Amino acid sequence: TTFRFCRDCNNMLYPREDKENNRLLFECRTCSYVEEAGSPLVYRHELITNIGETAGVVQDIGSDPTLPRSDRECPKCHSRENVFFQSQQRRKDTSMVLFFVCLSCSHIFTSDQKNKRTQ
Amino acid sequence: DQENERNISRLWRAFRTVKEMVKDRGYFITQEEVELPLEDFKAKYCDSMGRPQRKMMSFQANPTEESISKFPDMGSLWVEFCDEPSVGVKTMKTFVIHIQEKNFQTGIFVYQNNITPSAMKLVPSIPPATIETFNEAALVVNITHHELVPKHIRLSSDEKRELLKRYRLKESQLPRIQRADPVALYLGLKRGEVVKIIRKSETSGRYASYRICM
Amino acid sequence: SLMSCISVGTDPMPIITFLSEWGMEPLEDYVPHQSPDATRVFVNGVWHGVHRNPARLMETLRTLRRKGDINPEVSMIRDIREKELKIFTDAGRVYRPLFIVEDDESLGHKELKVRKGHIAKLMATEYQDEYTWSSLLNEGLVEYIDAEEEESILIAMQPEDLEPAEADVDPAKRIRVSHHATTFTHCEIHPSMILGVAASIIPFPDHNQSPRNTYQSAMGKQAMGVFLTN
Amino acid sequence: KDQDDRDHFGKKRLDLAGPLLAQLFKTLFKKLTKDIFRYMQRTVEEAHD
Amino acid sequence: ASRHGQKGTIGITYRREDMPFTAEGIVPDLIINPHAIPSRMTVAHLIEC
Amino acid sequence: AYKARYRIIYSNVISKNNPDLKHKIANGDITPEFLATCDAKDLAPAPLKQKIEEIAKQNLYNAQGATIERSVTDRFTCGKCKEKKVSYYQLQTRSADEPLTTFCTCEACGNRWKFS
Amino acid sequence: DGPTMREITETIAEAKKKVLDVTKEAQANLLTAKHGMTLRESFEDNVVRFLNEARDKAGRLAEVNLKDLNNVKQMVMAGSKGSFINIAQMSACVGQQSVEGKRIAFGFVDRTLPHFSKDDYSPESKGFVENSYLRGLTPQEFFFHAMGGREGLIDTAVKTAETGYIQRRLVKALEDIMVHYDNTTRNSLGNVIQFIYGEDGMDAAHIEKQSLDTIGGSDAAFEKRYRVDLLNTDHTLDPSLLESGSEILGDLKLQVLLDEEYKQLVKDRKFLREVFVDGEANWPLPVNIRRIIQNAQQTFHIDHTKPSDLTIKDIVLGVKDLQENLLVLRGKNEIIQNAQRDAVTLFCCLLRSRLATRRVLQEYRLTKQAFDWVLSNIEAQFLRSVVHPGEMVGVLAAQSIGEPATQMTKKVTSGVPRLKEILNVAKNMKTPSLTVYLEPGHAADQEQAKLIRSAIEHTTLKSVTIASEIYYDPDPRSTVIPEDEEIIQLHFSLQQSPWLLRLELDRAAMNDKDLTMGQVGERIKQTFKNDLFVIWSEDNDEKLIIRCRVVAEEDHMLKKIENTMLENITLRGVENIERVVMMKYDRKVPSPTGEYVKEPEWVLETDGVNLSEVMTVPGIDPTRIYTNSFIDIMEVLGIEAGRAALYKEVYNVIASDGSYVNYRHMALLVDVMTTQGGLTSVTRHGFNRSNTGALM
Ligand SMILES: [Mg+2]
Ligand SMILES: [Zn+2]
Ligand SMILES: [Zn+2]
Ligand SMILES: [Zn+2]
Repeated sequence: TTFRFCRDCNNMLYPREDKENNRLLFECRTCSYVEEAGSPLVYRHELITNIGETAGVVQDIGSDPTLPRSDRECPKCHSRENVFFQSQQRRKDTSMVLFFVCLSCSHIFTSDQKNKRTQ
Repeated sequence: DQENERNISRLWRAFRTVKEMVKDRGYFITQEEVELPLEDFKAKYCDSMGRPQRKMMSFQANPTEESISKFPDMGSLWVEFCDEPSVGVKTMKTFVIHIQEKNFQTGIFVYQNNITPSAMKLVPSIPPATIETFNEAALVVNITHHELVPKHIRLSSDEKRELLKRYRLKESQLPRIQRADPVALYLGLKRGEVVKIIRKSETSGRYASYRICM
Repeated sequence: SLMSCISVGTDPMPIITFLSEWGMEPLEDYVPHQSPDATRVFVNGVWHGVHRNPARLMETLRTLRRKGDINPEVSMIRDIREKELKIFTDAGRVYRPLFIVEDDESLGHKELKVRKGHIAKLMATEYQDEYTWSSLLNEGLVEYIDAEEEESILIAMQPEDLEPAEADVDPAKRIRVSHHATTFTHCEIHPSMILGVAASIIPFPDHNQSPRNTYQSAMGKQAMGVFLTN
Repeated sequence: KDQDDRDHFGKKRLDLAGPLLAQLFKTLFKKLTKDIFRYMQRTVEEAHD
Repeated sequence: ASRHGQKGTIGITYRREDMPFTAEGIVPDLIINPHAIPSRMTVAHLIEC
Repeated sequence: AYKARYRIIYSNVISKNNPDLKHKIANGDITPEFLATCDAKDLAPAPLKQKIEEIAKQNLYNAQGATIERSVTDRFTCGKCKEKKVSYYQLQTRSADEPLTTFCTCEACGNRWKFS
Repeated sequence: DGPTMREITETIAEAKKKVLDVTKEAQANLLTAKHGMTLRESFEDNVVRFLNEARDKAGRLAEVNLKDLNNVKQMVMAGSKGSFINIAQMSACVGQQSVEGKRIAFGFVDRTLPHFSKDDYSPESKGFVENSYLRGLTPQEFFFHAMGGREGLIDTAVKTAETGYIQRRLVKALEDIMVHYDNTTRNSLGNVIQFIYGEDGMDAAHIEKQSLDTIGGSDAAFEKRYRVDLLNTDHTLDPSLLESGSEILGDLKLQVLLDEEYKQLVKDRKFLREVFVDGEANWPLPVNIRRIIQNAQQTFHIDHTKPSDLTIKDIVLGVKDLQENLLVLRGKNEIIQNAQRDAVTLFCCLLRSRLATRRVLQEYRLTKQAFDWVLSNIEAQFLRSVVHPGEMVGVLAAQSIGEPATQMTKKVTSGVPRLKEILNVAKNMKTPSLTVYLEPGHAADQEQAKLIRSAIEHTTLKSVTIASEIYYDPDPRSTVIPEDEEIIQLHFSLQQSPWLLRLELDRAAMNDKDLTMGQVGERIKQTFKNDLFVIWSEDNDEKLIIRCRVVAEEDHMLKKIENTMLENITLRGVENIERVVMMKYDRKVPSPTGEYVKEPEWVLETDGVNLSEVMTVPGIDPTRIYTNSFIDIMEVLGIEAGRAALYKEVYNVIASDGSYVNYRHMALLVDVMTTQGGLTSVTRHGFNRSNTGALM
């Protein structure tokens, strides 16, 4: 989604349709502000989420002693130095796929041999 | 074709069970009459589109020679179906007076979805004759046929009198079948009426229990 | 358990005063989108502000404790993933002492701060009845770890058995795991210390069925003997 | 995140002899404090020294 | 009881002559039943001994 | 128905287928017718037929009820089907002075029981 | 043994790898979950199963290597103390530790102890005690065993009072029940609970498990055992069997009697096969006839050579006469006389089976005096076997269920907490489930099972949806989403809202719960009728999409429509019916040749209840369908079936713990809850609110 606020109010924006020119706007319900929409998408639900998997990957991730290490060669820098964890999306369903974070290039690679990622 | 044929199967399955119940109650219905196939049901009670014509289905039934021996005052029965999913005071007043004029003893009304509280108020309006309401959907499956459902047999006034005499009982002391009980409904039991249940025993092979109506 | 102690409760201000002075931006001036990766710092469930380089702060605070400057009964935890640093001066927290292990060793691997020299330095004082438990505590060889802090550490059971890697085997001995970890922050003084007063009289409790032990630590309380010499 | 473990030992405290006496002494000292006040009223009314 | 949750009361007391004995002349102070050990799995009792 | 058928177828064609347508043519018618019926577608458717037909299989699969798989010990016996194919699992039914109840199950004929 | 210990170590070693192999397989996302289970749930099941298979193998290794001189083996052999597991745990390997059924869980964030790395699903991390008690436990093994050990102590502690109160309620509900001088079981109101005690009018002490021969075997094997044909030279009784053997051949008058005999035996066979559907022969009945024969044989020093001094009339009529003397009820009237016949039915089938002519002569080789004595003894024993008026069968039954409950330690709520559910006539039960048996023919057809599974297991638009989106697409004819461009180009060729509801469905999910874009779309279309314009991407097309539009102010309107869509739109299945599992249950059925043979069937297992609806489903056996919720059985199938289900349920709770309580006890409880006309609970509400005495 990614929504905007009113400059002047800082209050949130409500969508208004410009019936005449068939176009979407964003009105402020505290002042007389109006701005045209960036995207046609107003609301996104998302039931089968993937946002949470690689959360809290601070560059300090290597400083956690609790995290386990592996000798897996990186797809980028080919470094056999990396820390690993499972999908941080705390759901029942969730697969046991592993996320490896490079102790040099910091690139996040997975063990998923069914699908190919970029997060 | 679609999912039309399935509502037919269900109405036919329901009809078989109605016929089953009627024969069981103690009325003259044949086995070939019950065992009527689906194809034969279609080519009888379906219009010029194969849509079920429930008005045609409605039938009269008479007590078997055997039935008048046990229950002499057991009169004739009328079983009416309805093509209108919601049955109202208009269709009900028709059926109600029909039983009073044809001097019927009992009358069953098989309805698709509902019977308005307007129409339901005409149910106990014409005694000594009695009216019963059966939701078509319940009857699709004959519960009496189930593994767990044993033989219930309705006792006569004399048979009852004898039971109580033989066991030195007050009606209080007998185990009770609830008036609304699926089987008490199937048999059209009235308050005071007694059933004789014959169940199989891992103990004795055959065990006879009795239940009085609520 | 034998080595368990309970936090008496100290003063939070020397730590709040210390924090602000060591790069802690106060909450009163926080601007979430400006510093968005900011590690949020708490002292007894009171959010005091944020810090930009917790890595260095955490090390300073740990050195403060291991020196004695910050009391040893004070609990401080750094949950990297959650971007949080919680501190407890709080009374009532149950803690246990553990040996400190440091990657810090010129000669070789990650090794337990305490050396055979300290051990003889103690047994010298054992023969005298100058080197106390406090002496190991202020020399930062050993530390106090409550349950919340335990969450962020990584402990070795045995020191010697769980330290140098592999460069026949007795069959009668129990099957043991390994020292695969290169991450080890602490080591267990002795695993038998997980037991309380009563269970500590049970001979070979590692050879009994779980409840039979639970039974003895109930019966020995009803066993006769000399209770006091007076 | 996961629902909080209500049984995590780190989230439990032990109230020992110290805090137990402190809890009791508080309610016992406020019991004394407000009995002295009841006296200061009784002794300022009649100036009974 | 021993230190292994192996409790019991005295059923009888026998004098030394009635007691079973080693060729060495040693006699038990206590006779405990084999039937205790299996179901209970108190191996440390046997090792203690 | 027719318408438806026719338408538706127609428507267818446109667508683618164309081519176828163309063729137508041619063729026849027838175828237608046838357608109506068936328806046719597949056949118617392709080319979907494959996938659409294959997709049903995954759905069959998703319709079968988990199989409690368990071992059978060759020193444990049934009281009816007098056969050495029984499974067990022990629990602590009694206090810490008697220990281990051990429940049995004739994995073939279906009787269950206790040992104390 | 030294090598047995090497062999044990290497058994755990290989199982340890088998586990790593399934772990590596799961981490690589190649693992394929069992229908009705998480990918993780499925994995843990495997791990737990291998590790146990292992503990047992390791155990069975030692058990075999220990000689007969092993004092432990010796105690286990006599049955004096200890079992297999005790040897296993002591000598070889303790095994996996459980708490709440699952392995030791992550009490600490992503780990079981601080001595482990995060996300460690290894046996050693989740509580597998590799070592024997003889070897000793590692600190980790020691603490995990301690967690697992503590669990048992908790239930031992709790169960103790829960179990106690259950006992009280059973006793207080039954106290006033006893057998009167009319063989009737009545309460303090004289209300009949049972017409005759435990349906047979016998005292439970006087009963023993006996085999009803007639029941099983081939139709041919029966014939050989029972048939006497004096009109056939091969099937007559050889003159070696009895003295009259020579003069008996061709006796038409006598043959009339053996025809009655055989005809009754055949009658009996069918009848018993109706009672005991599985074909179970062994049943508890009074009078051990087997023993009486044995005794007659030593008492009379029965010469298995010389021929008998019995007549066919002596046997045939002798038995017919003995039967009339097996008195349970005495009254002179049809009701009481028919009642007597009823109570005695089963025992007689046994009696007729064990005392048929061929049997008595060929097998037993009885003399007339031996037979005369056997008959008198059956009579005497039978009479001694009847219940004594005064028997306080109420308390008896309560205590006979109460005491065993006191010794109590698809996955369905069972034991003590289930008995609690049962007695309380608990409305909101914990594991409601239907057991859906298939139509007679298509019983072995797995594909038919799947068809019903699909037709019954509940499916909502939510279960198939990846995400729903609201877009402003003002031209109904042309789309701002270039992906969808092709879907319009068709679902237009071979007025409405500018606001679009676009939802993406999951191909993988759309398959496991077999569905088509067409059929999904049809449901939405048929839900909102002519007030919502629906279009959908084809099953073939890469992405799975459904585009919806309505027919000033519209934003909130569509957010309501999407909630209705996900939460209220039912695709497949019956409401309340979730997780439907397919199951290959084994069924004992008579073969054409006569003998009862294993003919397994496909059965469905529900995770919820809707009786009325699932019964009316085509492709099932509406005659066989069962639910654990007897409250439902009662409501749908009547109070009689309510009783049968309620007993079935009670019986299971006892037999699950591997315990046996005689029928009558459970029968009585079940009957008492029943008699009123509904489900009267063993609670302050139920029984205690009846017409009994106020002090009571
Ligand atoms: Mg005891
Ligand atoms: Zn504004
Ligand atoms: Zn890299
Ligand atoms: Zn078996």
